[PDB]
Amino acid sequence: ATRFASVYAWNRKRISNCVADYSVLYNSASFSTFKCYGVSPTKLNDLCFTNVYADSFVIRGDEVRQIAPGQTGKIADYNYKLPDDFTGCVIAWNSNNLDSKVGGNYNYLYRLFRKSNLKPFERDIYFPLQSYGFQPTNGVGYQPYRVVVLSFELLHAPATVCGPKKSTNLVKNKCVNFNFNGLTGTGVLTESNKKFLPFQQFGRDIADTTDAVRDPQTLEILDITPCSFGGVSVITPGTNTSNQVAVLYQGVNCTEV
Amino acid sequence: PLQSYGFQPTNGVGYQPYRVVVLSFELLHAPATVCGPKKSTNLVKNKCV
Amino acid sequence: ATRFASVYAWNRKRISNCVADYSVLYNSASFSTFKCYGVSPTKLNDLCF
Amino acid sequence: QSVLTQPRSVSGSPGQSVTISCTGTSSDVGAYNYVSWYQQHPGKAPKLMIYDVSARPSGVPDRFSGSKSGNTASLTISGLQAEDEADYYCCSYAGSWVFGGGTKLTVLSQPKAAPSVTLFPPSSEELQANKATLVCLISDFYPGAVTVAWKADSSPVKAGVETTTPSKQSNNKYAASSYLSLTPEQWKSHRSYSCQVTHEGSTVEKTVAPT
Amino acid sequence: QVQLVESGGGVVQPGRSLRLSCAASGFTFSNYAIHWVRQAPGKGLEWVAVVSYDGSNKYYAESVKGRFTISRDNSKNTLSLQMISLRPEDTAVYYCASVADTAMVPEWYFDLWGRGTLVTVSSASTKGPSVFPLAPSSKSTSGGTAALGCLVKDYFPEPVTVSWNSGALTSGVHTFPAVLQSSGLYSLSSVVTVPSSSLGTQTYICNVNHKPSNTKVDKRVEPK
Ligand SMILES: *[C@@H]1O[C@H](CO)[C@@H](O)[C@H](O)[C@H]1NC(C)=O
Ligand SMILES: *[C@@H]1O[C@H](CO)[C@@H](O)[C@H](O)[C@H]1NC(C)=O
Ligand SMILES: *[C@@H]1O[C@H](CO)[C@@H](O)[C@H](O)[C@H]1NC(C)=O
Repeated sequence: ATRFASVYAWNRKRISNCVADYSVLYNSASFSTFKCYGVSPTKLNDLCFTNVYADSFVIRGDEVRQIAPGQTGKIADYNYKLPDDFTGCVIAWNSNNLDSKVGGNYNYLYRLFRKSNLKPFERDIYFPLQSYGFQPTNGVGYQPYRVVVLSFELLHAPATVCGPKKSTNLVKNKCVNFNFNGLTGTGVLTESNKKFLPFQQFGRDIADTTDAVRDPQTLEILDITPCSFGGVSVITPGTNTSNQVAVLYQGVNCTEV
Repeated sequence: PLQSYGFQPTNGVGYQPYRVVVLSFELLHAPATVCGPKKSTNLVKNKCV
Repeated sequence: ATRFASVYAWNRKRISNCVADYSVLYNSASFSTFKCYGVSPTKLNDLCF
Repeated sequence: QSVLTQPRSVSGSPGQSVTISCTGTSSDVGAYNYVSWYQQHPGKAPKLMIYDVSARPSGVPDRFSGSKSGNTASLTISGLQAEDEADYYCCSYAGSWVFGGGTKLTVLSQPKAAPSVTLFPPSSEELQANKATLVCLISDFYPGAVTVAWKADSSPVKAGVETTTPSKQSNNKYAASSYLSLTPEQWKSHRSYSCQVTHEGSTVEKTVAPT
Repeated sequence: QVQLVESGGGVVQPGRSLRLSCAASGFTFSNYAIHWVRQAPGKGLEWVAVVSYDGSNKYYAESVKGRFTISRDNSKNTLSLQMISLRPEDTAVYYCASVADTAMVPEWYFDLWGRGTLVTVSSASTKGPSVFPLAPSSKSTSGGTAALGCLVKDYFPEPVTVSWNSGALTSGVHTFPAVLQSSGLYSLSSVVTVPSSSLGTQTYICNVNHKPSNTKVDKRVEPK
């Protein structure tokens, strides 16, 4: 983009209903830092998401030490705040023709005075508002950097944001390795006798596992059963008689060995 | 064992000098005499506070 | 202070019998980093030493 | 467009104000706000004085000032000092860096001197050597700004022109020279050739004959 | 000290190649763009090229594309300018042009300059001058003042010393600095101002000496 928003007044671009491509943002070497908190930084492709908030502003370069969640600082307690249980990625890279320019860059402002601390994800709108002079034979962390915030929320909703992978035809009555919007797991799948409400996605048990999903492109509902297992037990006489054995499978019948 | 450093503002940031100060407190294990600008409030008895 | 101590012969000044005011020292911005260990820098105004 | 239009020289009294234009195009000047001004001492590198026409960088005195409307920038230097006497250059960057034509600021320190022009025909020994060089000589002029205009009986000739940039002579005025290289067949074809100079708007014309 | 030191200049022939460079000190060279801006002696300014730190984005001028190649090394804080197919209009003082740190000035403007080096693309060799007597016109306006001289033409290199009547003629002598034509040669002019009533008795000889070519031509200046 041509012009961004300030750390005083920032910009919130709500992003939904599109196919993401994080890898092209990952492999391109145009970034000073790439720190994904709560999610592994290369596993960005496989998990499918509900809502995306693109949050862009600019900052003093040493204050990328203070952009971390939980970390205190004059941007953290006054200007821009993350929760402690934040997940997502913050990406910052240098700006020496990008946001650095002459005229100062006094379009972008920072508030240094406030009489309290902040609520996370808040935009607040002596005189408390100032704008830096970007001069690096002082700090090269007194340079402005393009910082961006990719906040995520984990799956509890209709997921609509994920990457470039290709789906496949399903199957039934065979233990497979499934994947639904990022939910992995094993087991067997069958048709649902259970009627389903037209706003949910997930059947969860008492035992905190998933028994019922719906295909995110087909309104059929499937039941999840973990494919059968059992204890392995051996019947034998003593070794001082023979070496013939007897094999016993616990709690499952012989049609599946 | 003792050597000196040259500190010009021409050198890079890693070579500039940095004024550093350490405030080592000893926590209360004895009568305290050092703390912030607060004001006391008058005590009460026989009421949970 | 206009002239400081070298690290070889570093200065230990001692503080007692006074009311601290760290908040004005915190709330002002002149410091590259302000880190505290075993203690959080916002909380010092509460304790008493 | 290709070269930004500037005045070739601006003469001003010391302590006064001068205004130097930087005329470009809509794709060069009026597109963005990125116009610069560059002071270059002779024998040295250039030096930045103005960004983004309004303001100044660090170390630049407030005597330098700019104004832009439409497609013409205007550097304004109030209180002319003798250290401002150098070459001036304006540059714009919309997609590419396009410099200006060049402007020699002349800080006046002595009264105005009109150029004495003496035009010579090429010699007969050169005409036997199948060559011809017209010799137009400029001397004793201040401020240091002349433009040589050759003429063939009414008409301007621009090809084959070699002219010296004005350098100092002994009595603090400047000296110059301009050469017109032609063939002997073009020399004996027309009637008269003229070398016109232009010094602070004043024109001194000398005319020779092939006879 | 923020400092840029050019290298690679010299005197080359047309049709050949050359590689220039510039070393940086005093500033983080990996975070700001350096440029080449060329200036012919006594002429205006002309930008050449630009290189990015990843080595992908480069922009050239219209008289630059297809011949000149800029590259940089962010680790050694130097660069290179590979130049092939050199023509004599490329003869200019070449500046590596970047920006320092202290300024708010970005990299697309021009604050931090270099000292420059000279690149000469020319095929001219050590040539002796041709001394041609500029004949005066005292035969029609006699009685006042006539101007006579001799034309020095087609020599290389600098200098040529001109004396008048073996140094005895001093008053009115003003030898001019030379021109630089397209062929790479030089041409000066020396004209003495004489009284017009002295051309029928006094013979005026200019003594043209070219020391790197060992050329001493004594030419007489007679009226037509
Ligand atoms: C997505 O898949 C569904 C299958 O339920 C189909 O109806 C729809 O046309 C598909 N959209 C595409 C391929 O863009
Ligand atoms: C058990 O094994 C030993 C050695 O193999 C043998 O001597 C003994 O007779 C065995 N016991 C019986 C009851 O066969
Ligand atoms: C396994 O499940 C029950 C329990 O023994 C049995 O009646 C059934 O026939 C077995 N399944 C198959 C496919 O034979």
